[PDB]
Amino acid sequence: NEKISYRIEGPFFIIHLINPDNLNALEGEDYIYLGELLELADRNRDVYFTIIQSSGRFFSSGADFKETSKWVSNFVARNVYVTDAFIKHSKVLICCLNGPAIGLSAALVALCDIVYSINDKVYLLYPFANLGLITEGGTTVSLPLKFGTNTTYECLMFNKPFKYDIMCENGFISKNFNMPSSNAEAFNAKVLEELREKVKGLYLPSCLGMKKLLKSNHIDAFNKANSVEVNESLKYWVDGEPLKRFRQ
Amino acid sequence: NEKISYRIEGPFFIIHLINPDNLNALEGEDYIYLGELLELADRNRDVYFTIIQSSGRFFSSGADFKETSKWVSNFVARNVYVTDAFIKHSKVLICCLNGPAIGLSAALVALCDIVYSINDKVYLLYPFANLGLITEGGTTVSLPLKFGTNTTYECLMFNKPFKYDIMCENGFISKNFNMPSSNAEAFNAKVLEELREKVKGLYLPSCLGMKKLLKSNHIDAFNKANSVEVNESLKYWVDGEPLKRFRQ
Amino acid sequence: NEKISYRIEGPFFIIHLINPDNLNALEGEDYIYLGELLELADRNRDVYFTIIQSSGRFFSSGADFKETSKWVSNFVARNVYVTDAFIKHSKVLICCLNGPAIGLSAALVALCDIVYSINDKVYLLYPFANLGLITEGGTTVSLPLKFGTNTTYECLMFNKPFKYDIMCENGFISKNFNMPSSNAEAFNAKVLEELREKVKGLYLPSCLGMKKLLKSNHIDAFNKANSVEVNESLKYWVDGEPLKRFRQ
Amino acid sequence: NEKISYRIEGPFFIIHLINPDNLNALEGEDYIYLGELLELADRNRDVYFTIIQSSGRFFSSGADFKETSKWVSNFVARNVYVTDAFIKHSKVLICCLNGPAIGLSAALVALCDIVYSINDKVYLLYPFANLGLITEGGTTVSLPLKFGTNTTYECLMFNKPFKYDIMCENGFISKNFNMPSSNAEAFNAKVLEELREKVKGLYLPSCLGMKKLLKSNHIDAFNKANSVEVNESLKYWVDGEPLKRFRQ
Amino acid sequence: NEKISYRIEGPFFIIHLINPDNLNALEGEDYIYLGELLELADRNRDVYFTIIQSSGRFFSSGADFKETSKWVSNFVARNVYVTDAFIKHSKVLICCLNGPAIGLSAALVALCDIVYSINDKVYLLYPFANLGLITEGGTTVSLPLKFGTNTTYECLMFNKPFKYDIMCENGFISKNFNMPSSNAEAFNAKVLEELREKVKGLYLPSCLGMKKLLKSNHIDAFNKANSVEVNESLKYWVDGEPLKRFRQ
Amino acid sequence: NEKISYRIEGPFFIIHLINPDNLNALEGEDYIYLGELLELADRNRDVYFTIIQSSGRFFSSGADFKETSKWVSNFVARNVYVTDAFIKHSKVLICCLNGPAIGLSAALVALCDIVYSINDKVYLLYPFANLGLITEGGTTVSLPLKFGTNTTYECLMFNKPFKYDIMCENGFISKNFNMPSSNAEAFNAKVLEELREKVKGLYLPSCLGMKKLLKSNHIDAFNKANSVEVNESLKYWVDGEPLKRFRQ
Repeated sequence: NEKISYRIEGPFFIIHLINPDNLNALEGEDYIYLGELLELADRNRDVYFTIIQSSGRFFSSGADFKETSKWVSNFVARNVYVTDAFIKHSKVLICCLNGPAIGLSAALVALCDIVYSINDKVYLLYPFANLGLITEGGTTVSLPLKFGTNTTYECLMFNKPFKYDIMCENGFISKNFNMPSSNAEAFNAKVLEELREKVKGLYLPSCLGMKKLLKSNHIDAFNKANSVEVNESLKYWVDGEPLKRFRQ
Repeated sequence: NEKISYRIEGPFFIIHLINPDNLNALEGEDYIYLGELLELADRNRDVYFTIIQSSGRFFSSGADFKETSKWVSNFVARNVYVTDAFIKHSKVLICCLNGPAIGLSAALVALCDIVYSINDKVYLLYPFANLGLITEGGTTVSLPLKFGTNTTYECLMFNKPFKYDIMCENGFISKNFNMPSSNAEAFNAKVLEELREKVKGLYLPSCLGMKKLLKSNHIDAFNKANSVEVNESLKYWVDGEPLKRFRQ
Repeated sequence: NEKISYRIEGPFFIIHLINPDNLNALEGEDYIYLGELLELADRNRDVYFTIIQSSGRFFSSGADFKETSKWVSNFVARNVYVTDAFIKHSKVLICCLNGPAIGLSAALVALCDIVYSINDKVYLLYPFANLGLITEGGTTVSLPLKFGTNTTYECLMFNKPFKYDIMCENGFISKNFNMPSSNAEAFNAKVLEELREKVKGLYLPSCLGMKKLLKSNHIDAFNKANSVEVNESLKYWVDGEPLKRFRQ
Repeated sequence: NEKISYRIEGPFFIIHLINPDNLNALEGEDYIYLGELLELADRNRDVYFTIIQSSGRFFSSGADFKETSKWVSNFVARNVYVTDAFIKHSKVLICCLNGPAIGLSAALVALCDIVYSINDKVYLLYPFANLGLITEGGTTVSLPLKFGTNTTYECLMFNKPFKYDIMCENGFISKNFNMPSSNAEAFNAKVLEELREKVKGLYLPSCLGMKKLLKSNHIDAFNKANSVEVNESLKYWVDGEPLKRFRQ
Repeated sequence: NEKISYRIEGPFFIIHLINPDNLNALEGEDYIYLGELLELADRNRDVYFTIIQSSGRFFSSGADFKETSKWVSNFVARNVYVTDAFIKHSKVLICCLNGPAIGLSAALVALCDIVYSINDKVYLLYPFANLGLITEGGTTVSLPLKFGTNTTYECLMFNKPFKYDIMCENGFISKNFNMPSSNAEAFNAKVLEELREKVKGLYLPSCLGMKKLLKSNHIDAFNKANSVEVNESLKYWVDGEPLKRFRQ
Repeated sequence: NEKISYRIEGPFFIIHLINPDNLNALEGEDYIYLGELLELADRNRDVYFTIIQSSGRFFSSGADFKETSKWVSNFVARNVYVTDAFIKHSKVLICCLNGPAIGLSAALVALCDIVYSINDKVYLLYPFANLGLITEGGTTVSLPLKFGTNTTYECLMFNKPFKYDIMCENGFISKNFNMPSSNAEAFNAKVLEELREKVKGLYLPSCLGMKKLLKSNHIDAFNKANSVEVNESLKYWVDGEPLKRFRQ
């Protein structure tokens, strides 16, 4: 994979989206590859934190679109697989949001444990109602969990973004670094610099043990949502609305 | 019914409380009639949104009070029936709060998916402790859900209002229109004007499909709360405190 | 017990931590004694509210540390017993936070129904990662419940405090009294003065009936967390990290 | 109460239905009194077993029937109260079935932990379909639990008895004493004689501790069934079929 | 449809498999049609019982088998749809087993409320292990429910039939009519004759109300099993074993 | 380990208790070793079935008994560990019961998927009430599951065996081989001979996939029971009754 790299640095397994010209739009194979990277981090006994970083002005613009058209099975299969990988990951997942995230990639940002923002222009957009689709990526559970049920209905029902002010009002962002959007590279490195200082002295297996207990609060709900989001969308695909709108 | 009207406008089924002289206080039969209206909206395949609007300076002052006194069975039966109608409604429920809401009618505002406020003087009051009663209308679940558990205890235990500032601090209000309280009529129409613009372009069945999945997060808890609130209150009624206080 | 007193005043059972020179650090026996006091309040049919108050500049600095070293069984047994007492208490629990609370005593502050703060310097610290331990005191559930899941991960994973600003942003504090930290005594009395005015007129059994229904939302999760936090920590103790760090 | 006596004998609290001329038919007040007896046994720290015994040829023929007709509230309230008493009882409940049991009293036989039969003519009958009613006494859960789901549908749907052969095929009866039906008195005493021999040597608190864990398998289902059976029947009563049939 | 007829007779909606030459083997469209018939019975306010009857010596031999081979999606979609129809049916489902039932059709026999057998040669066979498949039709839940967990493992793991003796030992069969296998027609009519006599006198809405409460014991488990059986099989199909074995 | 051997034969991982002179009584270390063997079988991708076989006239007489007396922690820790290993095992567990099994080893027989008996003299005994203890090994759930709730109370409350006739009446035994008790060796080999014939032709991964779905019916209940049995017993140990009785 050329759009995504990774490396390990002490207890940190770092994943980097490096396709800024295309606003880190991702195809099915990029979402599989992201899931396999989380599997590799999850099985590395030296890794304690899995940091997701991107590049350019967008974190990611979401799915990249270019009866063989039954090609929606590999689409649906790639969404489930990468969602399930984020849900079950046992290492502390940290998103460095260097700009907006849209669709599935915004769904994965909502599954990370901790989120840092480059500046106040970040936003998350879930345009399901505009694509003739329904919740995906576990957002049925993660959005009301992290932004509250009334705010989630306003955004999802009317295809409106979860903006910075909403994200701060809910504690979704742990720290805003207030850096220009023209340098994700420097924001990425300053998050890693603060992280290296904050882990000093700590017993790192305690982070994983607390995460394991923390995750048991909503883990069944998340696995259930992953399966019913997919079950429920099938008729939307059979009707064909998404296909038309996806041709746009 | 003379206190409540309704009409349909494209995908919007609009319900209007139109008894401003009495601060849209409602009797048992008005709460049944409200439940039947939601049933009619729920079965209309053209309706996607059910908008609740009122009139005057109050959204509603709550229940209107004027062994045949075993008249508390029709009271308890009307609360359950209208709560159950809000809980199971499948269309997007939107409250236009044109002023304060008290009691059962404040419980129903907390069951809507989205809430807009006329101005910063709105408040929700649940004076159960002052009437010798306990939670009703599903507020056992909806209040800690939408306002947080510590804030819910402060308000409920001490008969204190959930005011505007608390509502905004929790994202309970999606938009404050900042209009005078002397014209609910203009606020009602401006909410409908914004709604007509926000649905343009959207695939409306996607709104209902996301709501169906969203509602499965807490639907069992809500149905359970509706039944145990009623079970639990019966001894309060047998003791007779509410009867005395309701005579006041 | 010399470090903790109690008294009853109308419907209020008042518990007072009175060891300000040692920052109300508590040993195992002080945590048992606190649990027994809650049992006494819980069985007193005249008590409706259980108020916890402290003294000095700290609410409490947490556990006081001075194969008989299998002394961690009485440690683990005292944490479970006092957590279980806070979880199942049927009277309205109110914490008067006169300064910071750390560890188990910060876990118990998060189990109270209502919390008042002396001033904006209060904070809650859970330094599990720094002691080679994991969540305790039901904080697996109470922290994400009251502060949100992303904020809880930032604080717990990196041994960072839940400060005043975070507490207000989540409605954790019902009222800040903005008094100097040199007089907890006057803050304690002004909370009791406001409480005596707010209960006037109310039907006090309604407070307990609403609390009983309110508590059934998360009571199983809390009991489960109390048991799995303890189950899960045992290997941390068998490995011996906490023992070393506790020697510091 | 003249129809029911009780006594304590070592670890055994013995309850005896002593109205053989009327086939131990019970009224609402007899079912309350039975519930209060179980409360007395449950709070006696010397009792470990609660033995229910009757007299004559029937264990019990069920409910004794002789807008004040809203007399069905005390009916429904007495069924719930005595069912809830059997469900939550913490001592080992043992039924000595000296003949057939019908209706609510057959529902209570199905809530005992252990059942002995006088001879092969015993049967349990639940004639809900013949009275225009639905399951009661927790039989929604206890019948499929103890007799299997297909057999429960045959009996309940067609108002057919659960006979001895069905009871033995499911292990419902621990021992048949094969005594004439003209002497319940001797069967009652021989059950007590065997019981006194079987408890010898045993650690009696172990019986209660195993029962507490055993009961947590279905206790929520039983409490839920008690509440929804009652909720669901209300419309049957509002329609008036049972009233007519109960006049027969 | 030529392989399946139906008719209504008082409160009985009768469905009849009438393809004895082919041992009432069914294709996908026959399983859809069976589901639609149950929908028609379920919405008929005069029907209280839905009786399933067949013809000839077999009740049914199961699925009839004669990248377009992605034809397994319509296969999987037809199994889910007809299972879901049996699970949610609100009328009393009664199977008249006139001979053996194999596969999906044996799964549907295990979802009926009541089962009558023509004679002791009936058996149910679930040859999942022999087709490279896993449980289907809700048999993950219905088999351990109705035959016990150890017996279910013996049969399923080793592709062995649930025979008559096993069915009687578990109360799966309510009545064996002991008629020759050369006349299903007479057995069908004698079941209907007994049914007409057993409903006399009964309040038929009481049958449906008891079924509604009875079904809430395992309805979530059944819906869950229907969805995870399908989710889990997909990799068996991707591997291709079933395809090979289905070519046999 | 000298008391237990194992070997692999095609898809069968065979475990053999080979201490007939001591009636295959087991110590803590033998129960750990049994758990580790199940781990080895569980991770072997060639094994599909885990067969447990013993020797002599008893399958096993249970635990072998010969403040350091706080030796009950290693006792309790060994019971949990080996129970958890049986609960989570993913391969088909088959017990060859060559005679009676008592205590923990009888608890493990009740956790196997399939059980074969040498002859009609086998029995299972759980003498918790006679040792001043409570349910262990997951028997809180497995006994009512496999023998029914009333029969379980008779046996457990009165320290009476689950005998062959009770085992057959519940389908607990899939096949009785009716061989003398003086040759377990020949019974062991004839079970393996039948097993080798029954797996022929089958798709072996289908056995594991059906087991995975089958086990999700009660797996949470089993894990919960393992943890609360242990939590609940601790006070029995603190009181000291078991210690006294274990000295006997």
